[PDB]
Amino acid sequence: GFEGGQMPLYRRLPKFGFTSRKAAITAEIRLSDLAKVEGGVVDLNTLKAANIIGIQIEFAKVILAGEVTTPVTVRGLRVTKGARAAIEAAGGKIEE
Amino acid sequence: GIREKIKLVSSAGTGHFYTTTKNKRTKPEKLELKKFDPVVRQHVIYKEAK
Amino acid sequence: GGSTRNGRDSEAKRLGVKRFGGESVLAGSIIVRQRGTKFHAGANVGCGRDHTLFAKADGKVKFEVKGPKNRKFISIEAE
Amino acid sequence: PKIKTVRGAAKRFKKTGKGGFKHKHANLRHILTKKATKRKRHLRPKAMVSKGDLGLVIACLPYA
RNA sequence: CUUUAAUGUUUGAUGUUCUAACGUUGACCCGUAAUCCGGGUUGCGGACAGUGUCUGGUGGGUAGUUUGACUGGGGCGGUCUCCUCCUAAAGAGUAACGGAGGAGCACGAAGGUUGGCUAAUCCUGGUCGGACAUCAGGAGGUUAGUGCAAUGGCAUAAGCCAGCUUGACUGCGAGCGUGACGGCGCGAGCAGGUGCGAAAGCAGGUCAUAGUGAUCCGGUGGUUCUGAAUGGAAGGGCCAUC
RNA sequence: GUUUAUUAAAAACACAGCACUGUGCAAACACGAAAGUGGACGUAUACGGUGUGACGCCUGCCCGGUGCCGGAAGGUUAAUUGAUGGGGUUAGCGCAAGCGAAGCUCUUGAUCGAAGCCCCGGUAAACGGCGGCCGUAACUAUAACGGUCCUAAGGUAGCGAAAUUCCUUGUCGGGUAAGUUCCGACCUGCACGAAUGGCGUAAUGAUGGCCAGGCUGUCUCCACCCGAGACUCAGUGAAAUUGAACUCGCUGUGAAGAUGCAGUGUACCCGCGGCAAGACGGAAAGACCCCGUGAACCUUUACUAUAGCUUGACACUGAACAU
RNA sequence: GUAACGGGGCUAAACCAUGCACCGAAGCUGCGGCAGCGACGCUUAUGCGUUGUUGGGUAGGGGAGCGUUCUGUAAGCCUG
RNA sequence: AGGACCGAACCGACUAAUGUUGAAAAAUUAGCGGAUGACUUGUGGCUGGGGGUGAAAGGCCAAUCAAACCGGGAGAUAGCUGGUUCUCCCCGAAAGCUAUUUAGGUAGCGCCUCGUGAAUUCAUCUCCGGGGGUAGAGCACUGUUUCGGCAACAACCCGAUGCAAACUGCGAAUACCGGAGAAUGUUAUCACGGGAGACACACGGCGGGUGCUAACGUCCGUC
RNA sequence: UUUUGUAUAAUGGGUCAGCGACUUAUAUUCUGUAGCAAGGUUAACCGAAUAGGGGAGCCGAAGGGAAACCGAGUCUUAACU
RNA sequence: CCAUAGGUUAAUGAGGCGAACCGGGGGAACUGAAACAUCUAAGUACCCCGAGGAAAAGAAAUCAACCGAGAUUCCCCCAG
Ligand SMILES: [Mg+2]
Ligand SMILES: [Mg+2]
Ligand SMILES: [Mg+2]
Ligand SMILES: [Mg+2]
Ligand SMILES: [Mg+2]
Ligand SMILES: [Mg+2]
Ligand SMILES: [Mg+2]
Ligand SMILES: [Mg+2]
Ligand SMILES: [Mg+2]
Ligand SMILES: [Mg+2]
Ligand SMILES: [Mg+2]
Ligand SMILES: [Mg+2]
Ligand SMILES: [Mg+2]
Ligand SMILES: [Mg+2]
Ligand SMILES: [Mg+2]
Ligand SMILES: [Mg+2]
Ligand SMILES: [Mg+2]
Ligand SMILES: [Mg+2]
Ligand SMILES: [Mg+2]
Ligand SMILES: [Mg+2]
Ligand SMILES: [Mg+2]
Ligand SMILES: [Mg+2]
Ligand SMILES: [Mg+2]
Ligand SMILES: [Mg+2]
Ligand SMILES: [Mg+2]
Ligand SMILES: [Mg+2]
Ligand SMILES: [Mg+2]
Ligand SMILES: [Mg+2]
Ligand SMILES: [Mg+2]
Ligand SMILES: [Mg+2]
Ligand SMILES: [Mg+2]
Ligand SMILES: [Mg+2]
Ligand SMILES: [Mg+2]
Ligand SMILES: [Mg+2]
Ligand SMILES: [Mg+2]
Ligand SMILES: [Mg+2]
Ligand SMILES: [Mg+2]
Ligand SMILES: [Mg+2]
Ligand SMILES: [Mg+2]
Ligand SMILES: [Mg+2]
Ligand SMILES: [Mg+2]
Ligand SMILES: [Mg+2]
Repeated sequence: GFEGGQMPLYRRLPKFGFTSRKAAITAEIRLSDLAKVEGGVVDLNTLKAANIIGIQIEFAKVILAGEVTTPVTVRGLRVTKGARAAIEAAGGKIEE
Repeated sequence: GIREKIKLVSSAGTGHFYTTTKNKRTKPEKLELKKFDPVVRQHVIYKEAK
Repeated sequence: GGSTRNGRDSEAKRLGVKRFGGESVLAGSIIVRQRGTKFHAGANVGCGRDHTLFAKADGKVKFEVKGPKNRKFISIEAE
Repeated sequence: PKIKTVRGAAKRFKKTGKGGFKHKHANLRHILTKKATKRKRHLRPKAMVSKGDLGLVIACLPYA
């Protein structure tokens, strides 16, 4: 960071802070998943046991990854309006 | 200097306001002139000005 | 002793001599502190506060001399 | 030992879609009345590191 | 109940007296045929002194340090940021303890628009009006004026007068210029609402270029962004600002 | 008398004498976290601190500033106590807006508050200070003398070209053939002056300066001689230094002062005794000078702290009374 | 110490114009050789001959190697 | 009697020479001062390092003293100085700008190297399109300057003559910017990324400031 | 060696032989290289110890916003630009 | 007066030494911050006391989050 003696870049520039303190416990599931959520019903949890979330997580989305195929029904979770399609498009259902 | 800073407040309930300077040493009359109030997104009468 | 000091860079000059690519609004001439040194004419005008010869619509630059009493005058025809 | 991150820098920068970081513009928190709104308006948003100092940024944030 | 009391009672401010903590480097007794120390007695002093914690003063007695750089060696003197001209070899840009000046502001109008105007100076002729006021003509032509330096500019005036006004508006911004960077500058056009004008249209402060201080730490207003079991709240973020 | 053991013996320190100041004794004070101890088995004719430094004649004016001493009425002020108002929460109130008690909390600080400082007086053998323009004269003059403006007040006695005078070898007198030194004067004291003492002073001094008689090889100008080295032989046997040497002069050249480059002059090979002009000779990573956001110790009204001294509050700390 | 052509010495061995010849370097050419890149015979991974071209170098960057001690291959190989 | 007098021992140390790889890490020789006193000396004791002791020089405290010696923290820190070891091949700088309690240090940019991308990118010449106010020149302007002409000593004005970095009613070469074209140039160009070093330059030519159009002077531009 | 520049009268070395200075641990990023691939890889520990087991966990395939949040979009804004 | 204080005797036990590790009392500066006070170095070095084969710690007035975990200690993660 030192550059002679002048106010370092990480000095002259302001500091915009504030950390979610929540997004840390909010995962992001992808369409590439589910087909590995051990059978159907993508329970709020399960994914954890499926080793792809985190024992700490409390919230998560489905998002569009580009997969689904097998008819799966997410339970106790959220999902984009673009993912809540391919999901049902493959014979899936949403909990909410 | 002698030019104090002024805070033109909106007549609307909105806490929006403008900022500028004035020479109260000769212009005791409280300045008003009407400007744009972003909050209400409509022009109005701004006040407060030594 | 008093003698010293001086302004900084302050470029100001022709940055778009004659015909050029003349984008949406290059500069063509930022020779501030003027109006007659370079006059706003043709498709180009603007002439911002700092007497900077704007330059509108894309095209080539002309660099002419018209109207009573010399008067440089700049503009940007199509290319 | 694990490299220590320059906390100060990790509070003014943030890696973007890629190598970039994008920071916070200066001159927007002090003496603002005598400043052109057009100026400050063009200061509220964020901006990537000038690439010239990018090298430095990518040193104080080893774990960026 | 409301003023001033009287006793009562409390509780502070002094100030006296007391003994019983506490002091005694007075006297005596025992441990002890010890100047120590401890116990006892007596005298003196006495809630003082003194000590602990807290606190105002004092404090080179002691301690840790600071006490700039440029510089025709150093020092002395001067300088340090910003604007203008020359140096600068007709693009930009260039050095010296090179040659010359200025800025740290000013304006609610000295901003905006619409409408209108145009000087300095000399000659001549005119009450008091003379070197130099006001008036009439003629010559003259940006030699005037420009809020403040200098350069460039200005008559379509930016120079001058008046009416009406608040565009010295909010959100954005094609595209450029200029910086190592932080950053600084120019900007047509778009959206919302203004104003001035019959209208085209002009206005996002002043003719332009000086009139300035990054970050941090905080203060104020706004916001249902966040808020450590939950609901709030403190605090934090974001926007405006000191 | 004392002193820098190892470049300073002095005009320096000390001294008896003088003065100021503190100290009532469990003294002041000093060593010590304390116990304790020195001061002193002393007690104001005593002890400590400070300055001056026998003795003689003396020791002027200034208290504005800083320090110290006394006052302490009034202004300002610590901790302490915590009035008072404000906020968060919530029982209840209410379709809702908001309002909200009590409690708990967060904040606010009335009020009580000593020394200190400000303020009043003193104090110079306390730290210290002792005039500027220049006022009015034998041609001009010149302005020591001293008007006027302002000081806290403007240097008294004595001394003065001095251990103090820059101009400076001031000017005059003395001494000398000739004296920037010396002695005696003048006063124009750059910039003496009265216990950070003034002017003197017999005696004293390995003390500074000047002069004279004696005396001389100090010198004119060196000569001879007696001894210890040097020289020779025999025995023992160092040193610093040292890139390598086939290690000349000159004139020029050159990182700017050449044994080594250019030109040229000169020169058979090697010792011994002598001398020091050069090898920028040897010795010590220059001590002067600058630089390093180096070090140390010292100073102070630099900054920040702190022992010590001192203030008040609460505690150990109780009983009454008067107001 | 000649010391203001390097010296000798020069009346032209000075100077001017003109012209030819010659000496002169690590420059250019010739002959042989080496390495990087492009090219051809090619061949036809590869790789070499013919050729165009490049090869001064401090700080410094890039790329190839030599040798040393010790481990495995070593109950091998070499060795009185 | 006496910090009295002369002078050995004893104590001390003013002068000179010699010594200075000494006889000696302070002495020898010849002189010198005190010598009944604040004198001198033997033995043992007591004060310990920011501390002691000091008739005060910062002197002495074991050949050490503006803070002893020994061991430790400890490989303190050293933007400074020195030193850095085998071979061959390729490329090849900088000594600048801007910040900097910065100026003999650093950092971004610039210049070197290496990798990866990409275009007729880039260069020279030709031609085409540009703005220019330098050289020069000139004197309307801004100043400066003469010589003549109409001013109870002279400006203004007029004609004739000059001067100018901060004068311009003129004005090159030329540099620079852009467009088109051929040839040549192992891409010379631009971008991103790994490694840099370098920010003391020196001389000569040309244009200049400064200096004396002095300096192997100094400060720039450029080769 | 240091310098713009040294035969330099600037530094260092009398000579020889031996020794004498870019290392190591961890972390992070690149380049080469091998493995595997939208997957790669385990840590401690167990151990029938260089196996095998253990996938706690770390990195990557999703980003934008200060965040709630949304999501191949997302912020900015009243603006669906 | 009592009674204590004190005195004598006897029986027990301590005393001192020692490498580290361990608990406790006390506690630097160089250094880094490109200066330097806060801060750092670091509760390190060092001094002192005590203990064991280990010490220390330890069976929630712990944590979690409306599901639950269940003393202490050591390792890997979490995470620079
Ligand atoms: Mg997992
Ligand atoms: Mg000190
Ligand atoms: Mg220190
Ligand atoms: Mg300096
Ligand atoms: Mg130019
Ligand atoms: Mg008239
Ligand atoms: Mg202006
Ligand atoms: Mg004597
Ligand atoms: Mg001595
Ligand atoms: Mg002596
Ligand atoms: Mg004295
Ligand atoms: Mg007196
Ligand atoms: Mg004589
Ligand atoms: Mg005399
Ligand atoms: Mg005196
Ligand atoms: Mg005296
Ligand atoms: Mg002999
Ligand atoms: Mg012999
Ligand atoms: Mg010579
Ligand atoms: Mg000799
Ligand atoms: Mg020498
Ligand atoms: Mg040296
Ligand atoms: Mg030939
Ligand atoms: Mg040849
Ligand atoms: Mg080479
Ligand atoms: Mg005697
Ligand atoms: Mg005697
Ligand atoms: Mg003895
Ligand atoms: Mg000694
Ligand atoms: Mg250490
Ligand atoms: Mg060391
Ligand atoms: Mg600074
Ligand atoms: Mg000219
Ligand atoms: Mg040019
Ligand atoms: Mg530099
Ligand atoms: Mg330089
Ligand atoms: Mg230069
Ligand atoms: Mg030079
Ligand atoms: Mg030199
Ligand atoms: Mg040498
Ligand atoms: Mg060797
Ligand atoms: Mg430091």
